[PDB]
Amino acid sequence: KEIKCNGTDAKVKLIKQELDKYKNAVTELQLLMFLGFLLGVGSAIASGVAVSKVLHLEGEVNKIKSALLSTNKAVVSLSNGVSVLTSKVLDLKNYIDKQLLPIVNKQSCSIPNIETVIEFQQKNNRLLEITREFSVNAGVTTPVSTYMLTNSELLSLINDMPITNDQKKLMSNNVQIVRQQSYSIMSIIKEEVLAYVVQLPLYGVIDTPCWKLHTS
Amino acid sequence: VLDLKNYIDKQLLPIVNKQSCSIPNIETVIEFQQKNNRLLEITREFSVNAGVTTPVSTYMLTNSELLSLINDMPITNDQKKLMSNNVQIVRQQSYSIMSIIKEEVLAYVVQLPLYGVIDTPCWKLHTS
Amino acid sequence: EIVLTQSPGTLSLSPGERATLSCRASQIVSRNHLAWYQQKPGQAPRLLIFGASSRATGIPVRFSGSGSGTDFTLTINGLAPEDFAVYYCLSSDSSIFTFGQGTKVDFKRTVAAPSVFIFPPSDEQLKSGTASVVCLLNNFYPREAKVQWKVDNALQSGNSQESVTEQDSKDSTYSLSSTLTLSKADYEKHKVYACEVTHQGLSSPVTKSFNRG
Amino acid sequence: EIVLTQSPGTLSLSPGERATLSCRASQIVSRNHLAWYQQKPGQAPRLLIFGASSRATGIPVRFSGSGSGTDFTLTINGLAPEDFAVYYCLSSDSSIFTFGQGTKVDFKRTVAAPSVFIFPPSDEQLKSGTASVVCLLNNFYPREAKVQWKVDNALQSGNSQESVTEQDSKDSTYSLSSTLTLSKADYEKHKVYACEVTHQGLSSPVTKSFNRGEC
Amino acid sequence: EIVLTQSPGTLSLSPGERATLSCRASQIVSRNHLAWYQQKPGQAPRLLIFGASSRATGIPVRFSGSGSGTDFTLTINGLAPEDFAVYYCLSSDSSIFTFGQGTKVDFKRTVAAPSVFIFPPSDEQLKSGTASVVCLLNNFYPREAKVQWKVDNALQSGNSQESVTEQDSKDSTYSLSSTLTLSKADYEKHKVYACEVTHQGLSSPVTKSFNR
Amino acid sequence: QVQLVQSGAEVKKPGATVKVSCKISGHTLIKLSIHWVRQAPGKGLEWMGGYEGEVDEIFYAQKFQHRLTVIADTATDTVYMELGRLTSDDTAVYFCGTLGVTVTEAGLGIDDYWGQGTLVTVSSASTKGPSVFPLAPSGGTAALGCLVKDYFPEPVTVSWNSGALTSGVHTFPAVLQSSGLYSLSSVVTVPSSSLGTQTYICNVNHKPSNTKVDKKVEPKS
Amino acid sequence: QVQLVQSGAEVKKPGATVKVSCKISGHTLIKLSIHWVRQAPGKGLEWMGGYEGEVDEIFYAQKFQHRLTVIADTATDTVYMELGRLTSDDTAVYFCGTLGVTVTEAGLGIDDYWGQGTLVTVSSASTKGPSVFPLAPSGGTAALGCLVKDYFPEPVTVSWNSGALTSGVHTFPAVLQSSGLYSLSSVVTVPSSSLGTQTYICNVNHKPSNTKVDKKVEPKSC
Amino acid sequence: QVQLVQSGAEVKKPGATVKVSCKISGHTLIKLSIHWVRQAPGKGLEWMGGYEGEVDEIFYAQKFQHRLTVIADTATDTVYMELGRLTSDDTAVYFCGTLGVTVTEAGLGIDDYWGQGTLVTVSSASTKGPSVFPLAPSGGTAALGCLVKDYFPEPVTVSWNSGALTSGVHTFPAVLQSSGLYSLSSVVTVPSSSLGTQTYICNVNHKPSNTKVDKKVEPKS
Repeated sequence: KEIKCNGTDAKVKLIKQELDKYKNAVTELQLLMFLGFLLGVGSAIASGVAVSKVLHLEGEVNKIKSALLSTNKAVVSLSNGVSVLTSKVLDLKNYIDKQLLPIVNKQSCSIPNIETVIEFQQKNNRLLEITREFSVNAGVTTPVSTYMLTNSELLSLINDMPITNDQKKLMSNNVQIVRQQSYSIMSIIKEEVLAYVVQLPLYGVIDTPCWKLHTS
Repeated sequence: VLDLKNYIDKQLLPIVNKQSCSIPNIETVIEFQQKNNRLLEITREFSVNAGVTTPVSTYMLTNSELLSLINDMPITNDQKKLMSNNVQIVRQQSYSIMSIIKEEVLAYVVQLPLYGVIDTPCWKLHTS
Repeated sequence: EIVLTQSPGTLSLSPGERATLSCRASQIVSRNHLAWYQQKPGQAPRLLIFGASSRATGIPVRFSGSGSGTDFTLTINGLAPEDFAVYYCLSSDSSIFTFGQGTKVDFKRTVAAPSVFIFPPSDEQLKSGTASVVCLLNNFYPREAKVQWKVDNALQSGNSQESVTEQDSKDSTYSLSSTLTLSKADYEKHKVYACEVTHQGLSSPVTKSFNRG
Repeated sequence: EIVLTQSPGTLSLSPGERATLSCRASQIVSRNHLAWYQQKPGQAPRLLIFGASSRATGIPVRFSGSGSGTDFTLTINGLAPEDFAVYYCLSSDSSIFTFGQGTKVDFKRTVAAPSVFIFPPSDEQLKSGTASVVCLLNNFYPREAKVQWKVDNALQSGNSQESVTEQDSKDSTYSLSSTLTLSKADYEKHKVYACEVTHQGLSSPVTKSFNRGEC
Repeated sequence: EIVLTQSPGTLSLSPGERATLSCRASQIVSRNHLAWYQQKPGQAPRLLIFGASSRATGIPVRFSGSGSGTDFTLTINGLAPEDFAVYYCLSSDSSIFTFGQGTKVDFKRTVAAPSVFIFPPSDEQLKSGTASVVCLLNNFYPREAKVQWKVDNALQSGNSQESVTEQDSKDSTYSLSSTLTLSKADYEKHKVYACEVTHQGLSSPVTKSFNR
Repeated sequence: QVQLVQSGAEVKKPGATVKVSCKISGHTLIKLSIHWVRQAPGKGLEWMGGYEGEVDEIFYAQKFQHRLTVIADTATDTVYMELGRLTSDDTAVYFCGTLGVTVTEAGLGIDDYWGQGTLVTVSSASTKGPSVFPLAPSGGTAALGCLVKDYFPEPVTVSWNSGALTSGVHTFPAVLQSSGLYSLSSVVTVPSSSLGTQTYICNVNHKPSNTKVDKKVEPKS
Repeated sequence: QVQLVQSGAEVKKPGATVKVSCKISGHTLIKLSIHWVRQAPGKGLEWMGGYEGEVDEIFYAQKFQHRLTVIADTATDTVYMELGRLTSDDTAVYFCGTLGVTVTEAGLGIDDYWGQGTLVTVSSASTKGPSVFPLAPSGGTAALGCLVKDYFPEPVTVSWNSGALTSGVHTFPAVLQSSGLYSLSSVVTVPSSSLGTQTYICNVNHKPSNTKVDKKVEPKSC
Repeated sequence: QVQLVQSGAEVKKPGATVKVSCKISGHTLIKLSIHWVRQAPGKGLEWMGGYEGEVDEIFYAQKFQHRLTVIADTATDTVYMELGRLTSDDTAVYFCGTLGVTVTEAGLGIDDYWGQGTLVTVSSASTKGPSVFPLAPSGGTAALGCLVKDYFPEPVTVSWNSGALTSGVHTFPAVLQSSGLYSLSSVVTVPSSSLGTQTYICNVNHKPSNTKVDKKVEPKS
C-alpha cells in the first residue's frame, strides 16, 4: 500500500500513477466480495460457484500457492475430495516486491532507463483489462477473452485436462467456440494472491448424426 | 472528470502553433498518452452503442467517482449503504447517455437506479 | 549586461570536414533561451538550432548543437558547400535578446599567389580634377594580405582605402582592389608610382610601378 | 584501500556563477554507490546527489552530478546564497563508506584591509601569574593572512593560538584573534609588545603595538 | 583511403584499472559503420563493440565505446584477465573498411631484472661452416630492452635476429633470444664475444662474454 | 505560405526620423512574435526591440530605449518601427524577425520568418549621380575594368556587355569617402589576345539618380 | 514522520567506554539503514560503521574494527554505538544517519534522516568555570571585548549586555590549550566616540558549572 | 548451428595463384556478409575485400583491385578467394569474417562469425627438416636449450623429455633468415645443481618434413 517515495522525477511519477492503477484494480476486486416453454431450467454455473465458494475456506489458498511454488501449472486435490486444474498466468508479486517496493520504500528514489516503465506497463495491463471485464459483468463473464486466457494458456489447459483423446483434438480445433461456451467466475482475493475459476465445457457426445428441421 | 483543455492549450498548443517545435523528455509523450487514452475508449463505446451504453463501464466512471456521487446523491442512508456494497449491480442497472458537445466542453448524462423499496421479503417460485 | 563571445573570428575549413564553433557568455543563460542562426551575404538570417540541441524544421541532420551554463558549441558534422557563411549565436533572458559578433566560415583553399596589376588614373579622370590609382589582386588565398603605396618611393598612408570581394563560388579565391586618392597637385609632383604587394602565397613581395605615362 | 581526493580544497565564488567541484577516488567505484553530501556549520549532513547523476527529493534542479570510474564532478548551475557551505563526496563499496576531505565554498569578496588592534593583558589577569596578549585582525579578505609576534622586537612562536571567524553574512569578511601565552614573570621581562600584520588588503604591513604599563 | 591512428600504440596497465583506448581517423566516418574488435594471439578477431556505444551479444558490460566524427574512445571499465590482447579499431564507409594499426595491452608488472645468458655454437654445427650465437634475457619486465653485440669490442649490425615471447601467463615476464649468424671463417677470426644488455631493470648494463 | 514584407529603402538626413514597416501575410499578428534587428554595413547584428503578440508587450534595448518607439497594429497585421535623432552611426540595414521563444513543461516552440531587409542610408549629402572612368590595360592574362566614383546614395548595379560577360567578373563593394559619397571598382580578367578585337563596355545603372551609362574601355599605347 | 533521537552529551576520560543512542520514532528499524559518522573539529567527515536492516548485517571500518561495536534493538526502534579505549583524537561530534542505498534493476533508493548530533569530549580535565578578563579599547574607531580563558568543558555562551549588542560583534570559536582548558574571544567594533558614555559589560555563562560573571569594559580607567 | 570452414594450409611459390575456400554450414549465404582480412606475421591487420549477400555485390580494396578476385557459390554456401602474383610480403594468415553492417531507421544489426584461418607461405625453398644443435651450459640459476635452425616451413614442435618439464620452458616464435629458412630457439631454466643428474633432451617434430630428432643437452669441457 503506502508509497514512501515522493520524488519529482518524471519517470517516477509515471511509475507511481501506474502503481496506483494496480492498487486501485485490486481494491475494485476486493469490493466484489419455438417450443422453449417445454425446456428445463437449471443453473449452468452451479459447478463453478461451488468451486469459488470452496476457495473461501482457509488454507485452500495455501495448498494452491504451495503446489504452484516451483511451477506455473499443477493439479490440486481440494479439501472436499475433487481434483481441479490450477495455473499461474502472471507473476506481478515478484516484480513489484523485488524490484519496486525496496526502492520506493525510501525517501529519494530514482529510475534511469525509461524502458523499465514501459516493461512495467506491459505486464500490468493484462491485470487492468481483467479487472475491467469483471466490474461490468458482476464477476461472471462469457465468452472468455484473451485477457482472461490467451490461446497458449487455453491450449495448455486442454492438453492437460482429464478428457478423452478424441475430445482433445475436437476442443483444440475449435477453441474459439469453447471460449463462447465458457464462463470466467471471479472467486476470491486474499493472502497476496488473486484467483478466479474458469468453467469449461466438456462434450460427452460426439459424431452422432445430427439433422436440422426447417418449417414454414 | 478530466481537463484536457488545460493541458493541451497551456502546455502544447503554444508549441505546436509555431513553425519549429521541439519535444525533449519523452516522458512528456507518455503522460499525454495516459490522459488521452480515457477519452478514446469512451468515444469508442458510444460509437458502437449510439450513445446508449449499459452497463456503465469503468471508462465511463471510475468507482472513486461513482461513490462520490452515491455519497452526494439525494438518497437515504440505507440506500447509500445498499448501493455502495453492491456497486457492480448499480452499474448493470444504469445507462450512460451521450448528451451534447460544444463550447470547449463535452458532457453526457448518466442514468442511475435509485431503490425506493428495500429489504422487503422476496421469494422465488420454481415450476415444472 | 549580457556579453557574448565567439571563437574563432574566422574559420577556414575544407568541404567534408567538421566545423566546430564556440559561443561563450559573460554569465549563465537559460538553455531554452539560447539559439543559433546562420546568415549568408545579402540574406536575412536563418534559424538553425535553438535551445542548444534542437534543430529547426527542414534543417539537415548534419547540424547539431550542444552546451550549458556559459559555454555553448555549434557543431557541423561534414561541411556542405552551402554552409560556408557567417554564424551568429543568440542569447536571450527576460525576453532581452543579445547577439554575438559572428563567426565567418571560409573555404580551406590551397595557398595561391595573386595576379597583380596596377591601373593609372584615366586621362579622362585627370580632366575632372581628381586622381584615383587602382591596384588589383585577383584570385588569391588566404584573405589576409597587405598593399602599400609608394609615389617616387615615398610611402603614402591614410589616403588609401581597400575593398575585398567575397569568396567566388567556383575557385574559392578572394580578390582585392586598393584605390589611392590624391589631388591633381600631389599626383603630378612625382614620377614613379608603385604598388607593393605582400601575401602569404608570395615567397617575396611583388611591386608593380609606372612613371608618368 | 579506497582513497578520495577533492579539488579545489576551497572555492570562492559570487552568487549566480557556476560552481564545479571535483572528486577523484583511488580506484573505480560503481556509479550507483557514489554520493554527494552538503554540510553547513552546526548542522548534520544533507544529501544532495546519489548514484552519480540522480538528484534527491526536493533538491533544486540547478544541482547536477555526473561522472564515472575515477573522476566525478558535482556541478551547481548558478550558485544560490544558501549553497555556501562544505561539500563532501562519499564513496562506498560492499557497504564500506569513505569520505573525501571536502571542498568548502567561500564568498568572492572585493579585497578588504583589516582594522588592526592589540590588547594588553588586564591587570586582573597579571595577578594570576599568566599573561595573555591579544592581537586582532577584524573584517578582512581574502582568507590568506599572517600574524607574527614581536616582544621588544624578539619574535615569538609556539606561544600564540589563532581562531577563525565564520564568514560574516553581511560584509563577507573574516576576522582572526591571536592569543599570546606568557606567564606574568615572562611578561615583565620586556618592554614593547608588537604585532606585525600582513594581509592582501594592505600594500604594506600595518602594526599596532604597546609598551609595558601603558594605560 | 581512410587512415586511422591509435594512441597509445602499446598500453601497459594492471587489472582492475580503467583502460582508455583512442582511435582517430584521417577524415569523418559514419558512426554506425565504426567498430572495435579484439584479437588474441592465434585466434580470429572477436567483435565486441560497434557503432561506438552499442555492445554485441555476450560481451561483458565492462566494455563501452564512445565518440563521433574523427575521435573515438573504447573504454574498458575494470580490466579482466582475458582482456589483455591486441585491440584494433575498424572504420567503414560505402562498404570500404579500413583497419587501425592496433593498440596492444600488457600486464602491469613490478619491474624485474633480466637473467642474462650467452650460448656459443656447438662444435657439431661448426662442422657445417656456420656459427649461430644465442644471447638470452630470461624473465624480465618491461618489454622494451636493447641487445647489442660486440665482437672483440667491435659492434656488429645487420647479422642479428631477435625473437620475442608473449607475456608468460604466470610470472608476467618476458624472454628474448637474439640469434647472431656468422660463417665458420669469420667466426674463428676473433676471441671475445660480448652481448650488451641495457634494460629498465638494470641500474647499469650487464654483459656476459666468453673466450674462444 | 507565410511571408514578411518590409518597407522600401529610405534615406534621411542627420537628426531626422525614419519609419520602417513590416507587413505580415498568411498569418495573424496576435499569435506571432516580431522583433527588429539591424546590421550596419559589414558589422555584426544588433538587437533593437520587439513585439510579443502572445502577451501584447513591447521590449526595447537599453541602448536605444530613450529614442526608439515601436508600434504594432493588430488590425492591419503590420508592425512599424521608428527611430529618431539619426546620426551617421544609424546607417544600417533593418530586418524584422520572429525570435520569440515559447517555453512550456512539455517542450519549446519557435517561428522563423524574416523580411527581405530594408536599406536605410543616413547622411547629409543630397542625391547625386555617379562619374564613370575607364580602367584600360597595357603578364600573360590581362585585366580591365571601370571605376564608379563620387555618387550618392546606395545602390548601383554593374554588368558587362549587357550581361554577356560572367567568367572572371569581380565587382567590388563600395567604400564611403570622407566627402560622404560612395566609390567602387569593377574589374574582369580577359585574354591578352582579345585586347585589339573585342569591345568591352561596362553597364552601370544608378537608380536614385536615374543615371544609366555604358562606358567603353579601350587599350592604348 | 521519521525522527532520529540521540543520547545526551557525554564526557569520558581516556581509556573509558562511551555509549551513544539513536532512537527511531514513527518508523521501523528492521527495514532501514543506520550508520555512525563523526567529524573532528574543523576537519572532514569520517565513516565508522553501520547497520542495514534490509539484510540485518553490520559493517565496520578496518580503522576501528578492533574497538567499535554497533547494536540494533528492533523492539525499541533504537540503535546504540559503543566505543572503548577513548583517546584525545576521538573528541568530536557524532551523528547517526541513513546512508544505506538499496539497488535493484529498476533504480536506486535512499533515505536522508539524521539525529541532532551528540558531542562527546574526551579529556582528563574536570568540570571548571571560566575566567573573564577585560580587553580595554583606545583610533577613530575602537574595538573592545573580553577574554574567556581557562574553562572546561564546552560549551559556554557569550552575549553583550544580555543580548542587547549585535552590531560589530565577532565571537571567536574556542581553542583547546595544551593545559586541557578552553579559551576563546568575543569582540565588537564600535566608534571610538562611545568610549566615554556607554557601558560595555560582557555576559559569560558556563552551564556545566553554572558560573556566570559580568565584567565591565572601560577604555583606560587610569 | 553456424560454422565456418576454410581450406587447409597452402604453400605456393612466388608468382603462383592460391585458392582458399570458406564453407558455411547450418546457414544460407544469401543472408550473410563475408569479408577477407589478412594478418602478416607479427604485423597489423589489413582489409582486402568482401561480399554482401543482401545486395550480391563484391567490393575490393584499392590496394588489391588489380590482382585479387572473389567468387561466391550460393548453391554450396561457400565463398572462395583467389590471389595471383604472390610475393614474400603476402606470406600471412588469412581469415574470412562477417563485418557486414545492416542499417535501418530502427537500429543496426551485425554478425560475428569467423573461420579458423588458413596460413599461406610463399617461398622458392622446398620443405626441409631442421638441424638441431645443443645449447650447453657451463651460478645459482642455469639455462640450457636447443637451436632449431634451417628448416621450412612452419611449424615445428618443441617439448622437453616428452612433456615432463613445463616450468621455465620458453619456446620462441620462428624467425625468417635471409636464406629463406625459418629459425627459432627453445630453452628452459634448470638448477645448476641438477646439471649432473637429470638428462635434458629436447623433442622436436617437424610435420611438413616428418623429421623427428631428439637432441641431448650435455655440459662440455
